[PDB]
Amino acid sequence: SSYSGPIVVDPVTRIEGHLRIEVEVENGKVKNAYSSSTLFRGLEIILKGRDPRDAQHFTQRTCGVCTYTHALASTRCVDNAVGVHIPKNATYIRNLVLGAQYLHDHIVHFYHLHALDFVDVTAALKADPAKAAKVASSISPRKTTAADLKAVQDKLKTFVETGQLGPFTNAYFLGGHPAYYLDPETNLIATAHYLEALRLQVKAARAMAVFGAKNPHTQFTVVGGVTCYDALTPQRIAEFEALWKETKAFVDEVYIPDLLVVAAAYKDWTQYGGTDNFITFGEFPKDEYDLNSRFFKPGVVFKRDFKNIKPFDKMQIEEHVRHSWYEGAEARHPWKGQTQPKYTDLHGDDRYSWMKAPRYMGEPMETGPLAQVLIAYSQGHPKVKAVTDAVLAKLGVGPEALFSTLGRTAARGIETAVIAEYVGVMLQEYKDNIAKGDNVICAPWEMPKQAEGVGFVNAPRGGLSHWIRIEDGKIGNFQLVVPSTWTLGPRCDKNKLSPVEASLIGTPVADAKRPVEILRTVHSFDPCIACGVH
Amino acid sequence: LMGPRRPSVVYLHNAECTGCSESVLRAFEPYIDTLILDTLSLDYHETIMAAAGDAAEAALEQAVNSPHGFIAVVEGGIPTAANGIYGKVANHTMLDICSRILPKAQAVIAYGTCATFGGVQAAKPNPTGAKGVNDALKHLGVKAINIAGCPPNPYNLVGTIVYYLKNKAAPELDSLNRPTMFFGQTVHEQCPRLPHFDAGEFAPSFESEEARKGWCLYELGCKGPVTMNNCPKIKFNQTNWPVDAGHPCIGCSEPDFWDAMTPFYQN
Ligand code: SF4
Ligand code: SF4
Ligand code: F3S
Ligand SMILES: [Mg+2]
Repeated sequence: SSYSGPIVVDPVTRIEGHLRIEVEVENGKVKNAYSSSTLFRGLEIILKGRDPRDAQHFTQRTCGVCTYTHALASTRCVDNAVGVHIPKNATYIRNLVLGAQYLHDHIVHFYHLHALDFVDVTAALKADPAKAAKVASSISPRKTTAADLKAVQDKLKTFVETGQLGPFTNAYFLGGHPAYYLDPETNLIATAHYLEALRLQVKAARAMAVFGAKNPHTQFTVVGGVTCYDALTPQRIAEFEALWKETKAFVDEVYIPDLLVVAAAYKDWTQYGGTDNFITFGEFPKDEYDLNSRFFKPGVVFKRDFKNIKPFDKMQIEEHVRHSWYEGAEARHPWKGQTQPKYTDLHGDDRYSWMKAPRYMGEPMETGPLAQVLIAYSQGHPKVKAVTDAVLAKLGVGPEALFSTLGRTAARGIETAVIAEYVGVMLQEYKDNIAKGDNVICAPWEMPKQAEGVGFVNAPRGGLSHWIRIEDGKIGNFQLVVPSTWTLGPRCDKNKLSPVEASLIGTPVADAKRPVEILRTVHSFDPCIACGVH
Repeated sequence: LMGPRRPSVVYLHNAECTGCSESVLRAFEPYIDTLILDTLSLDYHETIMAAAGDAAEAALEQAVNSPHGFIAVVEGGIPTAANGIYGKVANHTMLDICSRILPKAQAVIAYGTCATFGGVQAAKPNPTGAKGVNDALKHLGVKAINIAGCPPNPYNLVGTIVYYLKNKAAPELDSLNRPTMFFGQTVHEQCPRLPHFDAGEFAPSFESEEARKGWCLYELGCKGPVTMNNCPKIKFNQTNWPVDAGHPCIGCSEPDFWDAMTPFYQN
């Protein structure tokens, strides 16, 4: 019957970076999977011996999709190593730029990276724009008319009839595909909003540059605080606030209703792509030295036991290399990390990736929006509970539906909505603090000759940590352990499949030549391979 | 993917962080939807293209072999150590991919300091033997237009493409092969803090009242005086740039800046 044999997807497109996915399929279902990351840069090697103040400028270039996040993690790391307690306003400004990063990032992910796995853009040409407008207006308080959507259709028609399909060339949906379910009108609404999102994300990114100089790769953080005295002014705050408000409207009125209409149409995707274990570091601190002061709290869950959330112990992280292209087989805590590349080619000596394999108490952990949302929900976070319950009820599913590719995709939207609202709270607190006469944004500090430090960021893809050993006032060791490393790194020396590998078992594949189902699950984790490998 | 009326662009990703791709998405007047629907035909781009795997490889082959010709835009350095093994796409080294495709382009633009000059993975000790495109491919006669920065201003990419399509040739280039229309001035000579520099009015620390008042950042490491870019003129995202955010320039449009400009907080 169905397909039996290997499938390779190399390149996996609509991700950051260079990923090769290999699977074994038996009778039309995946039975085995390998996550192979195929670029190494070696930023940890390059950092050795340098000034710790320089680390954030190099590590920000780990990734320009999750731009800022690594600058923030390195600055938190060196802040921590030096023992500086940055001023309240630096925490607010850093937190506000990070909330703006999440909104930009998740909006681009859903439309520009994920949605072509679920949207047949060419079928949009056959839609009835008056019917589509009615549908769009029923799911959102924003009113959409037939002419609005016809404009999009006319534009797409001209594009397609030129024969130059550009980014849609050889799309898996061309010609039709049995795993693509949407009707023409829903394809047209999603395609209209894909196009709208291309311009909206310009504003979402601009919000970061208001305080943060520029996007991509911000330039406003220093050890001890931030540099942007202009961020105190009513004019810059107003500019930020207007971009945030417009971005939040898009989240609330365009992205989440689209997410829900697509999830409703693909409710069979509650049955694939689940994982067992979850880790999250918390984000948006009131106190830079207390993770439990964060709006989202850290936590660890094994085997979906959310009634027994475990504290996060940073000493229980080790990064494995037995199935990676590094010397030897010894796992290391990142304050004793090693980055010693040794290539053996695909599956040479059972090694198949440039990512290390982080394990927590020896277990493979999913991180990212589904970890953040489920753990916060289970901690009683009222905003996360309110919108995940509303999402579950709209979709007519129980909470077990969350342990899936569809649930992960939905969690990315839930956290976007919750963060978009929380940015307004942070913004008000920042305004209030300035109004009390606190205009301080940077604190003085001194470089120790010897120190250890760690910085924790819950980035749009999950728990990020940067770890420094300072020796003679220089970088003795600098290790990045990044969310995609957790999620998409390979097997460990106990041969445990990583979250992405395990999640792929059981994926149906209708057409091995166009294996969109594999992309749906892989993309649901929002992979970043420059992040994962560095 | 292409043929007819819009010029074909093949966008390659080597050893890169995807910050240069993101910078193009920030394109303003024209925006990226106008660029992809009206101005150009974006025929290969791993970050946003629909096809993956063999289907993506087939799209790349059909664009590069088009009798209509294509323009290559290249992001990222080429790792050359160990015969190119540190970077592969579709199980081909990036060195091999670029060696085969870039000599077929009608024009090549190296976009971002990694593609132009080798960039962050080329910083000491350069474990992957990363090189800029023209260094890596000198022997094949490739001469890419270099649009530097980490990432560059996307104004500079669109400006160069538009120029190229109009005039059927590269604009005037400097000795680093960068367009003089964007890279002809130091960011310092354009900086609003230059009167403080002239007056010897330097911030001694980021927490200082001098920094609050906008004094010059040279003592805190600013590389504006040795960096060519149009940052103070064009700004980024239509609203800001590093020293207006209070932070020194780190020299990010210059070759080897990771090693030449460090420590970033000293001059
Ligand atoms: S030039 Fe900078 S922003 Fe562009 S790919 Fe290289 S590291 Fe990333
Ligand atoms: S802040 Fe930098 S670019 Fe501006 S005047 Fe001073 S040295 Fe020059
Ligand atoms: S760091 Fe780069 S972005 Fe401009 S201000 Fe300096 S050349
Ligand atoms: Mg690492």
